[PDB]
Amino acid sequence: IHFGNLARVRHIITYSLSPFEQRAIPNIFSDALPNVWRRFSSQVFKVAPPFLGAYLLYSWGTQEFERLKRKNPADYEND
Amino acid sequence: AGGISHKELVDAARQHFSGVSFTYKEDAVPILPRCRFTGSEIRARDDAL
Repeated sequence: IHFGNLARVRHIITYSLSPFEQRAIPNIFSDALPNVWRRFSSQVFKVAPPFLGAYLLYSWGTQEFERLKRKNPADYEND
Repeated sequence: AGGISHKELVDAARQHFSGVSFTYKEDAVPILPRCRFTGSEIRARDDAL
């Protein structure tokens, strides 16, 4: 059991329609996509940053490592 | 309905239910615009009931 002992709720009316009287994926453009953007927008700056900051560290350390393999002529201008 | 003569009744009507119609539109029983049914729900919650 679990439905009916949940919480004290008063004065709230809700209206909904049978799934067959409405659209499965309504307002894809006018409503849908805009919010998809809204949301993307909202987070982009909390998420992306540290990810990009890692990418650098990756690229840097990754190449710096390669650089340590190549030879430095300044070791042989001595013979 | 009861102990009444259709006659004596139909007459009383003729007498107090006069006002005859001139045009045809007065004899026109207007048809009503259809009401559309919709599978849905309304929930009025009050746990205090």
